[PDB]
Amino acid sequence: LKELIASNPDDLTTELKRAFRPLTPHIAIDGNELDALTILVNLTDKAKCKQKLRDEKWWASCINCVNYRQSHNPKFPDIRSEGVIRTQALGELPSFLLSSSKIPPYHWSYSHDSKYVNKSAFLTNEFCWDGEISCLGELLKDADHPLWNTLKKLGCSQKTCKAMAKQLADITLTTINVTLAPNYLTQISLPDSDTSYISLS
RNA sequence: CUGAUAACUUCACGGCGGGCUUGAUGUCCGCGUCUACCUGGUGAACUGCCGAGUAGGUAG
Repeated sequence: LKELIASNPDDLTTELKRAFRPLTPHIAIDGNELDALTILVNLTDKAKCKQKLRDEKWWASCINCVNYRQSHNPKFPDIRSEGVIRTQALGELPSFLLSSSKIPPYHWSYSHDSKYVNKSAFLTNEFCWDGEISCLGELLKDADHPLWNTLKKLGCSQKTCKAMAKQLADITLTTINVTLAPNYLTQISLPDSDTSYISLS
């Protein structure tokens, strides 16, 4: 919760880059808003000056990263492991069993390949607009949404590139897609009673 | 029916040079240890003989 206090203490550039990457406490983009959304649209290459990253087929590489957001990481710890898993805990746990039902689930991150790491900006970072701690890509998938005339603060995005952001991101955030063969996933089997056995990965 | 099933981290190596802990010093004064104590071998292994013999031998 260090939004403008951490914006200009005159340290260095990458204080913000350490602050959006989800291994840190969040910030809350409420007061100074257009100067922060010009950062995430400029975190793709590795303000308002290094443009032509706005209203092009840039969005074709920008839309492909929202499918791969990975609640759970199927590549841990072996590298070659294809899979997409995004589902919460499915139930509840008692008082003395620590798991990820006991902490809230808001640090999910792109894990597909090497090239699209920087181009997975602008829709996979989390910025706490006024209430909700929320991302940027699970918000711009509807029409009647604020901080979207601030997309028109930049006089570049025509309202036919708005017409794709209407209907591209429609139903995505519940899937599980792993195929057990041929794959490098681990799996075991355990008894559920003295009659059958349940496999689990 | 085990975060399941399989798995060689390896090769080479100079820590070295030099060096003054010193000067001075009063532990002293006094002092009652004492009283009382059963160790218990019955008669029991006795008497000659040779040799000058507190040595040596020898009898039943």
